[PDB]
Amino acid sequence: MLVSKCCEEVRDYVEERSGEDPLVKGIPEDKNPFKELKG
Amino acid sequence: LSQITNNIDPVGRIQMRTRRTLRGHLAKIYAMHWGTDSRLLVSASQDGKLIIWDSYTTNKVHAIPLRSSWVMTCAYAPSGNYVACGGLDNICSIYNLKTREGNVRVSRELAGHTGYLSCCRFLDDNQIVTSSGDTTCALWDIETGQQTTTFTGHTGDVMSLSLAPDTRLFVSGACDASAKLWDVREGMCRQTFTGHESDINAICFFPNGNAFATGSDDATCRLFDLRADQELMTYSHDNIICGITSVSFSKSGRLLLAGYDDFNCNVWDALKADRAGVLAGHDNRVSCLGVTDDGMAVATGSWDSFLKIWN
Amino acid sequence: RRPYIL
Amino acid sequence: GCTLSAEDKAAVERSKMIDRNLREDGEKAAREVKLLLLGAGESGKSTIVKQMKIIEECKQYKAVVYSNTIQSIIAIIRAMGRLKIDFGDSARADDARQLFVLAGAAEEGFMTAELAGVIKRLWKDSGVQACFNRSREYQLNDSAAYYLNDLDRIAQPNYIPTQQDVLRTTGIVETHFTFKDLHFKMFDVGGQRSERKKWIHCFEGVTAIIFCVALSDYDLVLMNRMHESMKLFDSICNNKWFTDTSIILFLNKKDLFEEKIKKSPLTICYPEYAGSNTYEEAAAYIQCQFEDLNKRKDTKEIYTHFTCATDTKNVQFVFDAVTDVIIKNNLKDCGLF
Amino acid sequence: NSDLDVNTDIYSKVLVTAIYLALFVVGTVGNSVTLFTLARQSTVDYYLGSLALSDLLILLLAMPVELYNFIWVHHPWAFGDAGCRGYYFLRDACTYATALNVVSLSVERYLAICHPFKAKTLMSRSRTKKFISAIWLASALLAIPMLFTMGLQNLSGDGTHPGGLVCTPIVDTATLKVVIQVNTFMSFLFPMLVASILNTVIANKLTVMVHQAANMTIEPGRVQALRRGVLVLRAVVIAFVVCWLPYHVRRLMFCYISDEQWTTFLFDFYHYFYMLTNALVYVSAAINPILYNLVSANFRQVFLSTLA
Repeated sequence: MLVSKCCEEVRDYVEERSGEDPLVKGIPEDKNPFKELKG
Repeated sequence: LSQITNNIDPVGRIQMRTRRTLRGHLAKIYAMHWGTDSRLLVSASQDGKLIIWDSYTTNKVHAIPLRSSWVMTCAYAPSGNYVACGGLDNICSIYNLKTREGNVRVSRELAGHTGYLSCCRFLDDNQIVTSSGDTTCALWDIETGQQTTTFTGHTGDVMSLSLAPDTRLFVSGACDASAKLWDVREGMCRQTFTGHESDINAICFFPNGNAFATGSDDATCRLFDLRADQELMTYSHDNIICGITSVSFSKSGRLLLAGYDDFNCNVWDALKADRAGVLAGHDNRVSCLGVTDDGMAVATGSWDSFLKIWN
Repeated sequence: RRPYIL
Repeated sequence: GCTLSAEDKAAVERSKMIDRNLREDGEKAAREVKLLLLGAGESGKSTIVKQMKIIEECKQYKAVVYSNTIQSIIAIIRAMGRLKIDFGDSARADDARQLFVLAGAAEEGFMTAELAGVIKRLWKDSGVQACFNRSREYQLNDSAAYYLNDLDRIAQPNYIPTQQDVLRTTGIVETHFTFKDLHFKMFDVGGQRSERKKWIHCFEGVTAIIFCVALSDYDLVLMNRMHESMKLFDSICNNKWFTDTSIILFLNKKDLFEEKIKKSPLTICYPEYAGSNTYEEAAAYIQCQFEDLNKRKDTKEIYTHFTCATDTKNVQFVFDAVTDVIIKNNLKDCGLF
Repeated sequence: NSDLDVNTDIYSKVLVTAIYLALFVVGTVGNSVTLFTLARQSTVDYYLGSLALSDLLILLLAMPVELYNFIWVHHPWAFGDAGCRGYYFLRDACTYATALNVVSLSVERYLAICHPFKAKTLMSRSRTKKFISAIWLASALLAIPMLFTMGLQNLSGDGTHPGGLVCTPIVDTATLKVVIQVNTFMSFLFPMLVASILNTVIANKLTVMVHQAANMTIEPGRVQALRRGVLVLRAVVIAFVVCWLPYHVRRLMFCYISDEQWTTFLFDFYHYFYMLTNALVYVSAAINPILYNLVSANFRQVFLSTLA
């Protein structure tokens, strides 16, 4: 059922969401909850 | 898909460090599900325990002693009130986190099955879908104890299951190499997907809820579309031949995390079908991995009894 | 006569 | 060290007490000896389990007992509306309502004097009993009568569930028997039927597989059943996970087999054999036909026994085999051998 | 200005060079083939590889310099100041590596048999590689005192001859005595204790299991490996005592006698005994692969099949 349109939908969905994604953009390590803060 | 989606610039090399490490288990871990608050995660293993960790402080907020040690799956309800677990005992036992007593107890034992339970997912606090060992899937209602809608129609036994984000429907995979898109409300299958050589071991929805990837014993992840009713992409690479035990997407969908039996997890660019990164933490089969709904952390459990949390 | 050997 | 005002320290103390409970139960499991049972055609799987098992936890089930009891009586009451059965005494209608009010407001199974009274009166009512006796027409817990008849005991404030209460609350069957001061777990895995290629890897780390064959199934047909048992034994012994784990082979129903070999020959089962129609030679030929199938012999070793519904010298041979496999695993784990 | 040279019989010197070369070739071949075999449960493999590695390093480092610089040229240091410091640093780091490896292997076997859960939790390949790296770092830290104590000194007739220079502890006798006696104290009396008692209780467990093996209905030809395990256990303990006792008795002898008791006869006896003690430590470092070889006659087959 028009697989090109559907994979283009997957593409535009992810490229819409790629920027605010905290793993492909990455972390600034100060907004990271997984800074360790231990000794 | 790679001929279309190659104009987008690549993600670059992904380097992630083990931001936490959740020790305590004495066997192979088989499952892990985040919470919808993205802080608690449950993780079950063959030593009779499932343990509700706090991912930030590495604290064990709970540890539930199970009646039969053989446990293939677990799920964490989106309220945070319930957990579930089932294995070779054919019983998807259900535990109540938020009790007045504060002691987790088996609210009900869901039974009436002639096979091991491959997977459980929570719809609501009163609806739970499972994936059995008699080649069928089901949907239980916990308050009655009766299975509401039994899903019959596979020939080889079913191996995974993945609810959609809006939980109106779900996808289950089996040894037929046929992923089927069931429907919760009506009660019949809608679409059947072939395209794998052998058995499929891992299914995860794309975050929009309009697609899903599928990890198999054929060293091939294959992302399918539900509307277009056919295979869309074949995430596979040469020099690797081992099986896949778990898959999960990122929050945006840009990177999919595949769990191989070369003892380490690989990170696939979901658009160019490139191995974008290697997560080389574990020293045995990576049996389960999962990404937070907030998209910040990725925890991965394995048969060396170590949950690592990468970021 | 001490040996330095060690 | 931040402690976040006394609660992070108590969270870490909770985590450490959970670690303590983990290490105690993990020691109990790591000292525990796990044994696999296999065999498709019935091959003494019963006989061996009856010969094996012949030689605070309850409190955890309290609210399950309550839950099951509440579910049972609700099932009956609801069915009365569907089957159009009236209460014996119209006054029970108020009690039926109260049942739903009390179950409706609670978090999980529970029992109070008030609830016990409501359920007791409902259960003694003649309409409720008439519906109960039509239970085949709806879905009702098998243990409904068991709990409802014992309600008075179960409703006592200091109620502690008995073993039978717990048993009253169809796959693998675990028997956790002990012998010669050492505990044994026996996994009757042949109850559930599915693809063995997708769950046998749960069973790596089993100390010893106890494979069972009936001798007398040499001539029956579905294709010989004995050839099916040899292919099943082949598929398990040469498996990629059980490379180190040895096999305790049993040969069951030997006296039947003696009768069946004194009447019928053995060439019909295996063509290329021309030995004697004697007991010891035919038993040696079947044993050598099974133990030739291991493609590896430097790693593991099959331990064969002849048994039936006699010979009580069984569990000592089981523990001799378990000791030899555990000693060879320990030697291998040491830098010796 | 040539003195302190000890005039020994040349046939005894040739005869201990031949022993040293035999232990050299045997230890190098054995340790090379064991590391290649272990390289081609995992924790006892890395433990045996670390002990064999430490023995190969003690041979290839210590053997040819000690050979050339005590047997042939008996007085001058061939290797300079950092040569002395590095020689005693390596040598004593390898001594602590060997002693702590045999400690860890004996605790691992005692753990592996008498506490199987506690040995499951204490053993992981991540933890074992971290632990062996830790023990090599600790052997280097405990060998730092053989850096700062030791050095060059000129003990010629006037202290100015370029050939009167020796390689010696440059510190006084009390500090020397305390450093060397705490080395011999912890590095030997603690491994003799753990090896003796642990391996004794393992041998008790194995002899009870042998008496319970004489389960003859279950038994194939596999009571040989239990007697061989008793023999290899006892070979480990006896070889460690007999090979690392005379070396530290020699160093004790150097430790206590303040030269008022030394004569010419004890001088000569000390030099010949030094030769014999380095013979025994190389016998240890070469007879590890032997008594791990000969007991595991299938792993032995693996050795000789890879060699052929």
